[PDB]
Amino acid sequence: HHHHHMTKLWAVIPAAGSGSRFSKTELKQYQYIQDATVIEHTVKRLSQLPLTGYVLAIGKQDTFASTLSFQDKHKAHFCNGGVERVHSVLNALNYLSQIADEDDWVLVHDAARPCVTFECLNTLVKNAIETNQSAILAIPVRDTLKQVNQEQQIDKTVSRELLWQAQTPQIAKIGILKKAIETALKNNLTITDEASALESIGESVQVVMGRSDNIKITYPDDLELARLILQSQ
Amino acid sequence: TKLWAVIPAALKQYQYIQDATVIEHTVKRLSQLPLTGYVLAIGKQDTFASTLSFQDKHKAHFCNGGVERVHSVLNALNYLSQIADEDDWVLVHDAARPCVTFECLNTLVKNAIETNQSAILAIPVRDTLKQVNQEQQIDKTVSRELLWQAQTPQIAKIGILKKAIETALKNNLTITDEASALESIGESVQVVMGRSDNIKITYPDDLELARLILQSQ
Repeated sequence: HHHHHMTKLWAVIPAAGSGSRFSKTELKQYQYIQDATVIEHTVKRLSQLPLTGYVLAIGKQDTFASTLSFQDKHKAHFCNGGVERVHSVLNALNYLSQIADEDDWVLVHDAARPCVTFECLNTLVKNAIETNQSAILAIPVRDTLKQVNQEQQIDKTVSRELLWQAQTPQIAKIGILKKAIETALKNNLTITDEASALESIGESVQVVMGRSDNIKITYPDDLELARLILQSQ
Repeated sequence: TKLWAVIPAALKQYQYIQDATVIEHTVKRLSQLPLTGYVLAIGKQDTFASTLSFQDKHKAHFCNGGVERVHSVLNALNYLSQIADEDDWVLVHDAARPCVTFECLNTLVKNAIETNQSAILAIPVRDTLKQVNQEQQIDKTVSRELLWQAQTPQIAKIGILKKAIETALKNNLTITDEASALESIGESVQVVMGRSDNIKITYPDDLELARLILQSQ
């Protein structure tokens, strides 16, 4: 039986790569916004949900994350990440499988998205739990899409009809998502987000409207903009 | 060679970001270029655009907009054709993109002049794309390979872009942006790196985000 009244929520924050403290480029999730790292902000935001626990899948050489003063640290778990994000997610799901029920829900969320709103989190969770189906935050594509060649010239316009930009969190039941990722990897599929793995095994995934301000800190000015967004929230 | 701007404006553009409307912010940002003039294509019943204090008013022009954005642009190009040379450059820019940076504008203009060819600001697609049905269920993931999100300005010579739009419309070709009209007549269009924060204000909450972007810059 997979449809239950009693529900538990878990969060997973996946990293990619070794996370060595001696790399020349700083990881965006460990840059500071005021007095805490981006990932501390992200954990604090997700912790506004009724989480039973959260799992950070961190690089094998990352000795930094476990030392941080996370919100609700008593709910914090740490496991080994993988080469790619999907591998880190699978590791965390294998970890969760031994401390949680397969029919518990897990929210997989980008470490570098600290500005996702509590309202959006609530709607996503509410939607998934009620429909008993997986869901993601996403927003419609608003820009005209162009296919561009190696010489930076436009080849042609590409239709944007019915296209959405996926955001995170992406929420699904632990056992279902773990099986989706295992199967997709075993079929040598290219997996980008959890939804793409669920889609590969015929699981329905519902889109819940995200926000433009649910930015993934990537570019140089994104740190400051995220600071301003968090301050406005 | 002179530089002109066209803003199809026929509404989020009359929404406020602090003490000015979105379109005023956009005009002020574009006005940092050495423009000879800029043209706002407005609705025939629009008396509001006349109650705005636009940066560099002496260079402001107003013409009738059209049904669709491409018609507003074509109208503005026909207007510009009577005050400018056909080989002058025109930047067509969304009224609802007030956060485009001066650096990006300068790079776009420079690229166009050096290559002697049309160009647009654009950024690579970084998010995973989903095809979504009317019931908000995902159908499938769509490859983002070689895909860029077109932004504005989109820059071309007045005569060439006018002809392109004119050719596409007499031939019933689907047109979206200026790049798509130039595509219809085989003109090459180069992409110039834009910015993720060159947002096109679409939803009410985008006004707040645009406010913060302008401040974050």
